[PDB]
Order: sequence, then C-alpha cells, then structure tokens
Amino acid sequence: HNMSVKAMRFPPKSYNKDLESAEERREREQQDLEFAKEM
Amino acid sequence: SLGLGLAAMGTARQDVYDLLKTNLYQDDAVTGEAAGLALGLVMLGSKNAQAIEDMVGYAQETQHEKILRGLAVGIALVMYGRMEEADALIESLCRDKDPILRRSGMYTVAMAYCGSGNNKAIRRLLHVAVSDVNDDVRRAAVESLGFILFRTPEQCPSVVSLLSESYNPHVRYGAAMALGICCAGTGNKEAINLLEPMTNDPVNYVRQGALIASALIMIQQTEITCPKVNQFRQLYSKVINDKHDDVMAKFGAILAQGILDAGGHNVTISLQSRTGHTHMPSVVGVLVFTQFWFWFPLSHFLSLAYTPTCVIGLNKDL
Amino acid sequence: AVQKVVVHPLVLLSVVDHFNRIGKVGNQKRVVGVLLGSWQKKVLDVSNSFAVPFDEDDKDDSVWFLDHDYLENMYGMFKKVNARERIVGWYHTGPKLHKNDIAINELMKRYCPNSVLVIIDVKPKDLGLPTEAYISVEEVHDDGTPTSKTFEHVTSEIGAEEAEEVGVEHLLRDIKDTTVGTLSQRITNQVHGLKGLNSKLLDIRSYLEKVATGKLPINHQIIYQLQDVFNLLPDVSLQEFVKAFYLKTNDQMVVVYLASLIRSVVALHNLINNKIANRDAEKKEG
Amino acid sequence: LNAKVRLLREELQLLQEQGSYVGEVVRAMDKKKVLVKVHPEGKFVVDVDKN
Amino acid sequence: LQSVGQIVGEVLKQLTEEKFIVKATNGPRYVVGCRRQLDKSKLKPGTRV
Amino acid sequence: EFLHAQEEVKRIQSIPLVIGQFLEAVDQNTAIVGSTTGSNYYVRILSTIDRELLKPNASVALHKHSNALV
Amino acid sequence: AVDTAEQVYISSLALLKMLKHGRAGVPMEVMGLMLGEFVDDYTVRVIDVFAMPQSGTGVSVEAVDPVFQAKMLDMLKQTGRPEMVVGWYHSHPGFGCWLSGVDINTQQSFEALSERAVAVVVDPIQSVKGKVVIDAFRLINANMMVLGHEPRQTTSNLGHLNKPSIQALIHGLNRHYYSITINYRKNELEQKMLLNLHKKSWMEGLTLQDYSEHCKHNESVVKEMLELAKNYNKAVEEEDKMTPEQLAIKNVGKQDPKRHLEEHVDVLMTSNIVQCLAAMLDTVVFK
Amino acid sequence: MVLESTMVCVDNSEYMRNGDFLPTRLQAQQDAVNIVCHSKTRSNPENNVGLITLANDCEVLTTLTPDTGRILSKLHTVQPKGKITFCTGIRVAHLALKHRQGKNHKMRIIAFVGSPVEDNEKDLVKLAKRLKKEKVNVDIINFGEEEVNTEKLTAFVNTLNGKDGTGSHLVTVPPGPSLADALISSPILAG
Amino acid sequence: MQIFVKTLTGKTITLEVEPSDTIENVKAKIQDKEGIPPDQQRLIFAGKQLEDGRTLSDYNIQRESTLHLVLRLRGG
Amino acid sequence: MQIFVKTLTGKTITLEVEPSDTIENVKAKIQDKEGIPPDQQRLIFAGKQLEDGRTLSDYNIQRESTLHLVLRLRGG
Amino acid sequence: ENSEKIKVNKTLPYLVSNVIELLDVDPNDQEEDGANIDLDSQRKGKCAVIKTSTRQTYFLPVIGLVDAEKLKP
Repeated sequence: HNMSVKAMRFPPKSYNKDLESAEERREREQQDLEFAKEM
Repeated sequence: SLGLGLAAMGTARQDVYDLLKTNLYQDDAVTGEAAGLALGLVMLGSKNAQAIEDMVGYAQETQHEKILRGLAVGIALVMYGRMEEADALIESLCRDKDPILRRSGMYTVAMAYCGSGNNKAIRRLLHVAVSDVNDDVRRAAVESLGFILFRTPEQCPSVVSLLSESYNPHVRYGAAMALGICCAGTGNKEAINLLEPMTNDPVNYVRQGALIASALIMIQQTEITCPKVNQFRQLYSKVINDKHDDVMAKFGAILAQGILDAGGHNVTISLQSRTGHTHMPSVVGVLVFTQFWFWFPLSHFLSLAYTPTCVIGLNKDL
Repeated sequence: AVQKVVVHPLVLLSVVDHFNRIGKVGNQKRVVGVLLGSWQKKVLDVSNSFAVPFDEDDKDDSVWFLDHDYLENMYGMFKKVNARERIVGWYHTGPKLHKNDIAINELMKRYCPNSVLVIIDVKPKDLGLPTEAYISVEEVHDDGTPTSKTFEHVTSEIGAEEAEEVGVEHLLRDIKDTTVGTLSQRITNQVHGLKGLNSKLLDIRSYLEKVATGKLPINHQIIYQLQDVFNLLPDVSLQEFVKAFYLKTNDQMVVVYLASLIRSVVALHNLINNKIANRDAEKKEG
Repeated sequence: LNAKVRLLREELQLLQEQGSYVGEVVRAMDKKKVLVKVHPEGKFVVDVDKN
Repeated sequence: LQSVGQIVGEVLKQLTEEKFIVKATNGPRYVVGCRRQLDKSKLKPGTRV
Repeated sequence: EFLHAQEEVKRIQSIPLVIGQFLEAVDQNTAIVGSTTGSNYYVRILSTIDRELLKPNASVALHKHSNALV
Repeated sequence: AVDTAEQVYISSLALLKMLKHGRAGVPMEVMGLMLGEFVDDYTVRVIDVFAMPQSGTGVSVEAVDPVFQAKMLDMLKQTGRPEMVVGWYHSHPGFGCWLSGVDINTQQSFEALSERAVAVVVDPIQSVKGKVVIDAFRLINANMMVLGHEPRQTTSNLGHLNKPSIQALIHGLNRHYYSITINYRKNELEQKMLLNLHKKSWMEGLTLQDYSEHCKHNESVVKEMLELAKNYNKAVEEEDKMTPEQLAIKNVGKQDPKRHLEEHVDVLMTSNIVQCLAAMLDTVVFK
Repeated sequence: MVLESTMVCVDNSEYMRNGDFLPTRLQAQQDAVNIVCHSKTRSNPENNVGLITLANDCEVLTTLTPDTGRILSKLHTVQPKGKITFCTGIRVAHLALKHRQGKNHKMRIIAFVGSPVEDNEKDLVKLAKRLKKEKVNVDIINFGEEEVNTEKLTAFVNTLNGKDGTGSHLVTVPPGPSLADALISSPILAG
Repeated sequence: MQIFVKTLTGKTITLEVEPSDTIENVKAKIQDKEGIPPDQQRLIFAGKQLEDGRTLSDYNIQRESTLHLVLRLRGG
Repeated sequence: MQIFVKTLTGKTITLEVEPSDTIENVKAKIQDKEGIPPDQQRLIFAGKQLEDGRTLSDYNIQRESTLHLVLRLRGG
Repeated sequence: ENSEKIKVNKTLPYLVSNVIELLDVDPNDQEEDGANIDLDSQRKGKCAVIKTSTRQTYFLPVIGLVDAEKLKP
C-alpha cells in the first residue's frame, strides 16, 4: 500500500488553475448590498 | 522625547539616558513608550548589558500595553548587528509567553543578522510564522525576512511567492511587505509580476500593503527601464478618485503618489551603500516606518532613507 | 445513599478566581464556600457556588470562625433569581482534608442532612483529577466507641452542559491532540494508566515503611485487605491458560489480515484510475 | 490543500446570498427580451443575460 | 400597551430533545425548539400550542 | 486548521428553518426544491451533507432567509 | 476626544457566566450588570458579572427593584472584589447584534452617570463551537454631525480590521452608535486546570472489553463486507460506459460500494489492534 | 465621633446555676447585657454588637449586627451547662472581631466570669501582650463565685491594656445580692 | 446645611440643603447638578426606598449623612 | 527600619516600618501624615503593584528601600 | 398625562377580526422572579383567541382595552 501510494502523486501536476469564484463580481455584490441597505 | 531621541541617536550620552530613565518610570501610557523609543535611539548598537537588564524589568511587569508596544522596538534597536552575541537575549524572548515580547524577538533576530542569511536565523524566523497562534507576531516574523535577505534580491521570490497564497490575510500582508522592502531599490522584473493579483485582493488592507510595496519597488524606474510604470501610475490615479473604494485602501494610494515622486525624483533609498557597507540610518528609518500600522506620526521616519542621486565636482576646498 | 457526583466546570473557574481573590486580602492558607446543585435518582449534579467569609488560626485545632448569616441571606438572594438550585454541599481547597473538617460539617449539616464535601485542588502537579467527594457515616467496631464518625469516598467526575461546553471549547484554542483514533486510543490511555498505577504502589510503600517503624499505629484492617490483594493475583504460567490465549490471538489475527488485503486492492484501483486519467489528458497540449 | 481550505472557508459567506425563481418561457421578443411565466403569478417580460 | 400576541399551531412530532416539527394553521411547516421549563411529556403529537 | 474550518460551517443550521421537498439535481452542489409556502426555487446545497440520502421525494430543510438546502 | 483604538478586555469567568445566563432565558431578552475598571483612557477591563431579577414584558425586561443591587454591591466586598460597575448587557437570541430604540435610552443614563460606560450584547443560539457572537457599543451625540464633524478621530490602522454585517448595518449603527474591539484576558493557571475536561480514570485504560461480545461484533461486520464485495464489481464494470458528466448524479440516489466499504476496514483494524495489545500488557504487569 | 463594635461574651458554666444573688444569676447578667447594649446603641446608632458564649467549648450566637432582637431572643434560649474556657473564648473573639464590616470601628470585648478557672499565668501574659499589639480593649465582670482575689485577672489587666493605657478595666464583684447591673451602672461609663 | 450622596460608580455628590427640603426638591437639585431625569434616578437610605413628598426633616436625616443613588434599568 | 516613598509630586516621604508591618498599615501611616484616604493610591515599587494583605517581609524589602507612589483617581 | 399616552396608541387604521373564543388559564406551579414573563402567567382574568380578516389566528394572553365580561364568540 505504501509502495502504491508513493507513486500516485507523481502524475498529478500542472494544476496551476486556482480560482475561487470571480474577480469583478465582488464589486457588483457590494453595489447590490449598498442599494439594498439604502432602502 | 521624540526630538531629543532622534537628534542624539547613538551618542550614548549619559544625561539623556538618565532623563529618559526617569521619564519612563512614571509608568504613563503616553510618555513611557516615547521614552522607550528615544532610549533605543540614543543607545543604538551599544548592546549595553546593564541598560538592557534595566529596561526589560519594567516591561516584565506593567499594566499598560502601550509601553510594551513601544519598547518592543527599543530592545531590538540597542542590539544591532552583534550576531551570535545576542543569542542569549533571543533565547529568552522567544521563550516568553506574553505575545508582545515574542513579537519583539522577531525584530531582534532580524536586526542582529542584517544582510547575512544565517541558516539558523532564516530557519527559526520562517518556522515561527507557520506555527504561532497570534496573528501580529505571524506578520512580524515574515516581515523580518527582508532585513536578513536584502543583499541577494534574486532569492526572495523563491520563498515569498509560495506563502503569498496563505489563507489568512495577515501572512499575505506580511509576505507582500517583506518582498517590497527587501528588493525595494531595484525594479526587479520578476517580483513585480507577483503583485498585480495582490492589488486586487478582496481584503482591503492587504491591498494597502501591496500598493505601498509596489510604489516602493519602482521609485526611480521609467517606462523604458521597466514596462509597467504607467500601469501603476494610472492605477493610483483611478483608485484615488474612485468615490466607492475603501478608506484604508486609497490612503495607500495617496502615500504611493507621494513616495513615487518624493524629493523631486532626485532621491532614492540607500540601505546598501556604494562603498559596500550597510547604512544604519536608512535601516532604522525603514524599520520605524513599517510600524505606522500602530501609530501614524511615525511615517516621517521614512525620510531618513532618502539620499541624493548626483555627482558633484570640486577644484579647491572652498 | 449516593452513588456518584458530576461537577460542572463553572465552579472550577469560580474557585480558581476565589483563591487568588482572597490571596489579596490576607495570608490565609485555605478558603471555604457553598455548593449548589440538584438531584436525579442516586446521582448528584452540582453547578454553582459562592464564597463565605472564613477564618482560622493555626494556634490550635479548635479556634476557627465561620459566619452564619452571610450564608443565610446570600442563599436567599440567589433563591430570588433562580428557584431550581438548593444548597447541597460545601467545598474547601486544602491539599488534604484537615482535622477540623468533621466539626465543620456538623455546623452546616443543619442546612441539608445529605450534605457532601468536595475537595478542589488549586495547584495540579499530577494526572489525577482535581476533585474529591466525601460523605459522612458512623461505623461500628469491636471496641473504643460504639461508633466512630468517618468520611468515606464517593466517586466524582467532571461534566458539561450544552452551552458551557461551547464556551470552554472556544477558549482551548492553544492545544489539541493531533488525531483521535488509535494513537489517541493508546497515548491518551495506556501510558497514563501505567503511571497512575505506579504512583499508587509508591504511596503504598511509603505508608508501609512508616509502619515498619516511625509512629506505626498498626491498623489490622489494612493488613487484611492487603492479604486479599496479594491472594488475588493469578498464576499466568498454567498450561490451560496458555492454550486459551494462543487460541484467541491466533483467531484475532485473521481479521487484520483480511482487512489489510482489502485496503491494498482499493488503493491499487485508485492508482489505476489516476494514471489513466493522466495519460489520456496530457496529450491534449500537443 | 490550501486552495480547498480557502474555498471551504468562503462557502459560508457565499451560501448566505439569495435564491432564484424557476419559470417557463412562452416566446421571445425583439432586442434580447423574452416573455416568461411563473406558475403562482402572472407572466412577465424580462431581459436576458449576456451569456 | 406593551403586550404582544402569539401564533397558534399544531405539533406534528419531536425530532430530538429540543427540536420539534410543528405546523402553523395556514400551510407552512417549521422546525423549532421550546422553552426549558415546559413539561415536554405533555407534547404528544396532535396537541395545540 | 482545516478541521476547525470544517466544523465551523454549522452556524447555518440554526433553529428556525422551513421545510421543503427535493425534486431533482441539475448538477453537483445545486438543485431544484419546492417550499411548503407553495413555490419552486433553484438553489444551492451545503457541501458537508451526505449525497447518498437525497432520494427522489425526500423531505429537506431550507434556510429561512436564503432558501438554501441545509 | 474619543479615538479608534480603545480596547475592551474580558475574563473567562464573565464569558461563561454570560453564556449560561443568556442561554437559560432562551425565548426572551434577559439582563445583567458588569463591573471592572478603567486602567487607562485607552483600555477597559471587565472582571466579573452578576445577574439581576426582572419582571418580563413580552418584548423586553425592566429591573424590578434597585434594593437588590444596593445590597449586592456591598454584600460581596466583605470578600474582596471591591470593583465598581462599568456596564451592562442583554442577549438577543438569533436576531443578531444591535441597539434597539430603547436600549439606546437606557444607555443614555449610564453614560450620563459615567462617560466611559459600555454596552455589550451576545447571541447564545447562533454561537457554535467557536466564534461566539459578542459585541460592544457606545452612543454618539448628534451634535457632532450638526457641526459636520465625525467622532473617533483616528491615528492608527488597528481599528479597521473588521467589517459590520449587513443586518447590523440596516439598524442604526454608525448613524447612532459605534463599536469597540474586544479581547480575552487569560492566565496559564486556569488553562492548566481547565484542559482536564474529559480526562478519565487511569483504570479505564486497562479493561479487556468482554471477550464474548467482541467476536460477535467482528463476525457481524464481516457479513456486510461480504454483501458489499459482491456489489462492488458491478460499479467497477460500469466505470466508463456512460458520460462522466452525469457520473456525479450516478452517486446521488444510490450508495456506492467503494466509499462505504473501507470504513468497515477502519473499524476492524482499530478495534483488533488495541484489544490485542492490552492483553499483553496485562499478562506482563500483573504477576 | 467614635464608631463602635463590641463582642459581648457570656458565661453559662455549671456554677451559673447558683443563685446567691437576689434573682437567679442569669437575670442579673441578662439585664447587665441589656444596659450595656442600650448604652452602646444610644452612644452611636451605627455601632454594632455580636454575641458569643463560653462553655466546655465556645459558641457564636450572632455575627456583629446593629440589631438587638436576635441577641435578646437567643440569650433567652440559653441554658447553663459545662465548664468554662476563657482563653479560647478570647482568642475566638479576636478572630471574629476581624472580618469586620466597619474596619474603622474600634473594638470592645465585654466579659462575665461567674466561675473559677485553672488558667496559666504565662499563657495569659503571652495572649495579653499579643492582644496589646492588636490594641484590643477588654472589659471584664468578675462576679458570683469570683475569681479568687482577682488574682490572675489583675495581672491580666496589667499585662494587657490596663497598664500604660486606660482602655481596659476590671470591675470587682459587688458582693451585695442587689442587682449588679444597677451597681455596675456607673463603672461601665466611669470605666 | 449640607448632605452627601454616593453611587455605584464610586462618585460622591454634595448638596447644600435644609431639613425642610422635600425629596422632590432633592431630586430637583440632583438634576440641576447632573441633568438626570428625576424618574430614572432613585434614592435609598436606611434600607428604605424614598418617596417624593416627605422631607429631610421627617426622614430623620442628620448633617453630612450619605444617601445612595441608583438608576432605573430596562431593555426594550 | 527606614523606607522612602517617592510621590508623583517628586516629594519623597520617610516611612518607618518593620518586616512584620503590613501594606495596609503603611497606607494607614500615609493617610496619617499626608491626609490622603486609603483608596486613592497605588504602590508601584518600580515593578508589580503592592498588595495590602501582605507583609513587608513578603516583598523582601530591607532598610532604606525606596518606592514610588501614584494616585488612584476614580470616576470623574 | 398617562391618559394622553393611551390616546396615542389608538391612532386610526385598525384591522377587523372576529372573536373565536374566550378562555381561562392559570399559572405555573412555580413562578420565580429573575427572568420571568409578566404576561404568559399571572393574569387572573380570561385570555382570548381571535381570527383576523387576513385568515390568521392569534392567541392573546391579555385582552386589552375591553372588559371580557361583554365578549361572546
């Protein structure tokens, strides 16, 4: 089992894709929150 | 106490040591920290054992945090450059349970080993950032790296660029500041390309930090010397006008506007001097500047890093 | 009479505060106070407390001063804000019980005849719990008195309520064992058990030496129970025991065997999936 | 591991925001406008997102 | 003048010790808890609360 | 730290929360539900719940404000 | 003038007391009073707290009679703790944190008697296993905005490290009152003695778990391992015959053998290891 | 104006069953307590009194209080048995006079002796000098089957307050069976 | 003549008064010194809560004695 | 034996005490010779604050030891 | 003064509704002071149940400005 697990993580690579939700959606959410709080 | 401590720094004049001692013992929360700082200034690099044993005593037992939050700098500043000779102090401070003294230990190990990447210094300083429970010391830990790396700018991106992805924002701010301070004189083509996403991080104050570091790294570049100057110019220009962006972010933008055009462009930082030697007043100035987080009117200390950029000729002494 | 007692942590924090709070006032070695709680079946549950002024002089064993009406009306005050609690005992923080203590109990027994004594050690050096619980009984014996009056032992444990447990769990940020599981099942247990047993045997020897000489007020009951304890130890060497022990372990091993086999084949399938999920995707970048 | 931890931490704030209705489309109109119907209410004339 | 009214509904069942599922008089259903002082032995399904 | 952040997400499961019926799942971590108020919603689901207990017509609980499966 | 750096320190004891009291009055808004000292103009410590008796209106409560507190504030000084009062608190169950339109009025007179006063609010049902929802507030006079000024002249970053919730901001907040940051005063001794929670008797560590039920449990678990192993290879054969995009959906309705299998291996191994070790330790340590 | 706190100590040994005085001795001492407590009350209303008693072992019947009714009813309950234990009584009174609400009050002991006691000179002088350091004031009533010739008590007042200090006074037994409370009526004020 | 009062903050206050002064006059003087609404403030002495119409004279008060002042308290 | 009490005013007062004396009694002497009531002070001793239920010997204080003293104003 | 206070509660818009009930309930066995509600217990009079025009039902632990002696389902 240890022998098999040792070599499993070598193929996983080139996983630089790391995004959470968005970049410009935060401004829209903040604007909507401010508009809701105004009224 | 500020004025006198600055104007008499490093002299170890006895009268000022006396007067600052008697001013500290008042145990007052707005006098004692300023006295502590001024004392650190005048006692600079003395490693004066009896003075250290004196000043640690009050810090061991006081009700008022402000004094601790001041003297945490002084007890590092007295200890400059002695490398391993200071170890006995370090082995005490990192042993303390009071968070403020553990925070001070970081500044002390930083100031003891400036310019030399001593393996045990980097090892311990990096280790404590991963494992302490208090966020302020976790900041100050990685903050300290810049002082101990600055002679080899090409190294820092190999380590700081990993920690820049830390989940908690304190470590991110710390790493961004350490990078910005370490390479600050050179418009390094690699480091700058880390900071764009930092300039858009959802946490406001880490954006403030990133703007400061960016405006510091570029101080005299031009669009031909690096391909980014106009980008950051117009970033500052927009965010300073934007009526919706956060206070404690655009504050950083205003400071960036100032620093990038400081001193008629005729000045730059000199933490490394052209003789090959390190230049203490810029080191002190920038260290004290990094503490603006706690007390705004310390920002003026940044001026101690400015040096003229000129060549001048003389034919006779007159 | 009563079979066990469960103590909430709030009284622990309250006592720890009280001890230092009195340390301000005077050179007092000890402090005393009232325990409030409730009953279910044979089980006692104790939850709140307040301190009562107390004084003692080591001049002699018979000169001490506890104030009545402070307790009398303070209990009234507490009653007037929570009706569920009744006076149910008293506590003090001496490292061991003192000679006065039984005559202390005879005072406050008037407030509750079932009253129980709890000791809370304020300075731990050791891995036993800080609490102890004692109840009074008369006991008969052949001669010297019709009955002695004696404290005897009731078992005690710490518990927690729904929300005080959240409160305490917020505070313990600074330490935890890495993982519950077999390493906790051991290190949190067997080593601690062995250490406790060793300390018990050490105390037995420490008494037995001060009975071979010293003051040596010989007490025969101790020797009786010790004879029982030494008689009880089993002979492991017997063949018919050995055959059983082997016939059990030689069975237990088979299950570990089977389980480890299954674990290995599942991990192998996982590796196969990973590799084929890589070789059929890497080619896409040309 | 750091990425998955950060995502888990953000999930709590993400989940707090409001929901959305389900409707049935009748027929489209000019300039990116359609007509929809929500079952316990009257039909609406709505616009279409850019995607 | 400081009093406030209370909704009337019907108990459907008990989930755990302090969580009950109840029905209002108009349609909606809810999961909700109860005061610590009530005799939770009385709250058989079908009672009005 | 991940264990603490894992058990920190159960603030959402507070006491006053409405009851609905599961209809179908459009994809991972998103579904269509029908509240007992009388309307259908297309909403999000919480990660830590078990995905093997969402039967065709089972009964579920929704947040009172966000209407998110809990 | 006021500032943006003031700091509130609370002890553990006040925390446990407030949590217990607030949770007991769960449907309603209970009350209490808190005491401590102003060590300086930048920091305030609260050391201890005591409850108060009320008659409850449906919406809220009023302190029934002041003779009670007039007694208490001298009854306990016979046993040290001479501190003066510094503030009060009430609990909102599940609402959030804010000052109502009458809580403000009550705070008015507290501040008029001493300008440094504070108000505290807690949430005992939303707080779970951490992140206990506590907040602290103080009023501001509308005079200052009539001049066009703003309160809390500012010199430091350390006040702006947190953002208010939308729910707290719909109610008055900055247009009527401002918040103060809090931290927890601790010492090592109480920690050293509190972590004993759920420690257990040494003897518990040396018990042999009734050798007659152990085998029954073992060869009960093995049976479902049988019935699962015979269902594993179907899901192995169907590994690829359908679109993987819907493969997630293939899980949702129906338990999968692979994940559901290995927890049995975990159980079996964890039990059978320790059951075997304990017997050896026993067969050495006694005779 | 002086604020006063007084612990009053009462005898109920076996010899208190004597009735050589015109009434039972209990009545005489009870009225003595009455007059002294009333005098201390009218002296200043914030003054307070506590009740303590001697037997084979001491006891406290009330903590220091400005009330009188509890003192009266409790003393009404009292019944005389056992020996006397003066030294222990004074030491426990010294404890109870601490833990005081009115720290600024000066402290007073009033004591009745109706029986003989085997006290030791050296122990009483040690105690007396200790209390003199404590600066406690003792007043003592010798009566009944008196302390013979006041013999130890004299030295007591000598070693304690009562030399180099007029805080403490010994009143001899009024030998006539007439009501001692009426007869000590001057000595408590002309102390 | 003059009288004292104290309160749970440790504050003390001193009032020039006369024995003929009513309790409501006292409350008025307190508000004049500090502005507190007379209905939120409450007074205690001798274990007795005060009422408006009686006077210093009939309250049996004497020179420089110290009253206790306490505050109304409600949520809402 | 002698000790010195450096007030915040700069005035240093000579106090005669003994190791058996107690901090409450030093406060008493302070009120005696300088009038200041006993709750209006804090005793700093260039370190931790003194506590009144403790003897002078508990602090290892010795002949001619010097201390500084600060006021304890409360309320306002 | 208190009278005008009442006057301002009445204001004008009033929902209309029907009395469904008239009910009579007694306190708990123990009624401590501390946290306790002066409404859900410790009123000697009746309590009521009403139905609003918007088809809601409300319990009323106290009736208000009208004497129960003249209300009928």
